[PDB]
Amino acid sequence: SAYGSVKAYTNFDAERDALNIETAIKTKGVDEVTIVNILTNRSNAQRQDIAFAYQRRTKKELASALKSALSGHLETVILGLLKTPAQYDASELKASMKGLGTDEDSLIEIICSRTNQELQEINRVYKEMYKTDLEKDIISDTSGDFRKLMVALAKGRRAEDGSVIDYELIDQDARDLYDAGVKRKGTDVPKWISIMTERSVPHLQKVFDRYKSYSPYDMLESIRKEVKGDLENAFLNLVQCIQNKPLYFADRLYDSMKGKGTRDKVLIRIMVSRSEVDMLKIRSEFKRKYGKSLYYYIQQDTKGDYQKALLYLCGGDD
Ligand SMILES: [Ca+2]
Ligand SMILES: [Ca+2]
Repeated sequence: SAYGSVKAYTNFDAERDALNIETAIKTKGVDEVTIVNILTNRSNAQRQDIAFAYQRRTKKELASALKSALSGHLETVILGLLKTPAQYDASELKASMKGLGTDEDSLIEIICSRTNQELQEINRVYKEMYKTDLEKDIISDTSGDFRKLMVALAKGRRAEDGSVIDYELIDQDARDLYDAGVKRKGTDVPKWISIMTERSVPHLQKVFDRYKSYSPYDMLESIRKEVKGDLENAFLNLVQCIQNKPLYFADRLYDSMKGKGTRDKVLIRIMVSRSEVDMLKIRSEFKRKYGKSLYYYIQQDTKGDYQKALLYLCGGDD
């Protein structure tokens, strides 16, 4: 993707990077800025190479030494940046299901936003890591139609974005979602789940637009009237991700910062997991909607080497 904010380092020397990181870790009080300076400016692939080189000579896992050396929010950023995308998501997903007190917000964010390709690797990696399938763990922590929705999405088997646009199916899908929701008493949720999980994203974009032709309310408002709870939250997030994924993340970023304090879990995860996907488009949507940059809000809400790390993931003012 040409829309990430963290690009590969041109002058990449994987051994110099490991050596310098060890020097920085060992020194008194820890040289965080150097640790940050390197990793936030190396691609994930490049951090894998820094990782391999570093273990080849310290006897230690880079992640372990860093988990030791660093603390607080900055620890969370750095250890998340070290994992591959597939591994980072698998572990956030596992933490969302943690205990009985489920973090529906995080589960929803990831499952709703990840592509077929990403979920192929996410499902794979989750098994090797936790010795259970992702689907099994989702079934265990969620129920009702919320579970059905979450499970179907996690299979990552959306139709691929075809060559031919199927306008007949776009129109029928729009009526079907009308007929299953605002037209009828209550809701036919499995029609919603089927349509919204199986069709290509470019297709559903056109469906939700054509849906405005049949329904007094757009899809987002229709969801709000038809359902509630996790199910409603899931659908709302999903329709946002389909319509404008970058805006979706921009809005979640705004939300994590707009009020008192910071929702650091959401902020850190968005900045880490989207840095090499669409952070540029996220930054662009953010600035357009909110009049000020992402960079600026991060700066107001966070401090220290934590703040510097995040700003580097952001990659520019505006
Ligand atoms: Ca209804
Ligand atoms: Ca704030």
